[PDB]
Amino acid sequence: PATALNTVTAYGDGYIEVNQVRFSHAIAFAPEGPVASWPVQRPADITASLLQQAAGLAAPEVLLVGTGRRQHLLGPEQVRPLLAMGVGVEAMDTQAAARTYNILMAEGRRVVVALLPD
Repeated sequence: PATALNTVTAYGDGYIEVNQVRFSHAIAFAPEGPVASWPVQRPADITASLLQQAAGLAAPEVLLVGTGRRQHLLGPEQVRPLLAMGVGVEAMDTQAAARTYNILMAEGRRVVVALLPD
């Protein structure tokens, strides 16, 4: 029916609050579904394999990637498979990723977000 959507509630130094619950480990999620844990810890150990599993939960317009405190450029070997699927990815510091997610979500776009906290 009218399923409630996942919403980034607050952002903090060292945490993202989703649906009023704090997370201090990396997570990934779409508007619908659970807020899943994402096996990453440094923008350095981010792999296309990891990006696809995050996006792999529901085909999505954009995969937002929060690389933590500051933006971290993702390379061709990270991002190509996804484009190979017409999925566009955007890396940016985490507080912006979270905030950009709420927006893309509010205007009803098919969006997934992956975030490394702190």
